[PDB]
Amino acid sequence: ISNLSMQTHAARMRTFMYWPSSVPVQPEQLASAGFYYVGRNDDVKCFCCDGGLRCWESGDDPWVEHAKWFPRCEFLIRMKGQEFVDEIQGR
Amino acid sequence: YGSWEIDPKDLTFLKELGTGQFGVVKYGKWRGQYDVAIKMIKEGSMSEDEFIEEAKVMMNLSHEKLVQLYGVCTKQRPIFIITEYMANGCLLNYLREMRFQTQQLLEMCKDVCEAMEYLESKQFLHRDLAARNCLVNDQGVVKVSDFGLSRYVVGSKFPVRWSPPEVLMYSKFSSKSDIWAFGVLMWEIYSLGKMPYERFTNSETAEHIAQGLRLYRPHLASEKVYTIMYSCWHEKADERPTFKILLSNILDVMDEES
Ligand SMILES: [Zn+2]
Repeated sequence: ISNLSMQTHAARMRTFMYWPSSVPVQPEQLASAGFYYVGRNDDVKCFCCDGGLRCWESGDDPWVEHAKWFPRCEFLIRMKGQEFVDEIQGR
Repeated sequence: YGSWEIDPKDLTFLKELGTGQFGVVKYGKWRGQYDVAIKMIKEGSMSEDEFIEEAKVMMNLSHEKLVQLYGVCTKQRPIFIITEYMANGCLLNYLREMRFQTQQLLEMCKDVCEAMEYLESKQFLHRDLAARNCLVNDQGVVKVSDFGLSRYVVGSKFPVRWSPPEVLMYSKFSSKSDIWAFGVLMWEIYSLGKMPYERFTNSETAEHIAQGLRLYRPHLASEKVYTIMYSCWHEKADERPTFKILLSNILDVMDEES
């Protein structure tokens, strides 16, 4: 695990206090997919794989973007399973 | 000499530079005298067997406006691509930080064109030409980087904004897929680090470039400079220009301005 202080959903949810309202991806589904707000623009990191994501568009799924960019993540696999990841990566 | 291979014992890691497209990059000294950038190539994405053999072609390229590749450390996992160090970092953040004069903006396009004209002569493909891949040295000169690595291994990803309709649809790479990627790069340069098709999503962008939607003329781009970057975006790849044609269109505007 990279940021151990963000392993709990509620810890991650607090970082989304300064999240811009303009961003069209919800802090709830971002904190659910392992992401926490880093403090600048829309930059989010996975507490587990340390993978960073940004430039969130409308109609994005944080879990799908998690598997699209960091599929070998030991948290994405424990939460959504390899059968979700393989359908996304193998598209 | 050295068989394009560097002894990793002669590499001193000084500072972290950040995560690139194809791996994390560090800064240091090769033989304690030479300033280098060591790219640790990401595990799982690369075959390593496919790269180890074909890398010899890529190393033999030598050009002023191409990031000097010093050598590779293939003897381990991850492989390390040791190259020269580019003080001003990448073009994308560099424009975003800055304000230049427009003759400085055109000059940047001219450095990238001169390097693409060279790769075009050697039948090599960049495949991933964008401001995030071009690097800027301590003298403000742009040099092309991250070439070919794309050819050694989702629903709708971000490089859709840099790709022509034949790449979005059939995934057909050629010197015309790189001519188009250069016109988009000219647009990023004149728009000062702006995102191409910023109002559209990754998926909306695909069914818009396909329909015939193009990038609007940047505020800093003159109506004749916009003609050069618009040449690059022909619906039919065959009626697109060459890096030598483009270089001559660019050098015409440098005299018709100064
Ligand atoms: Zn993760």
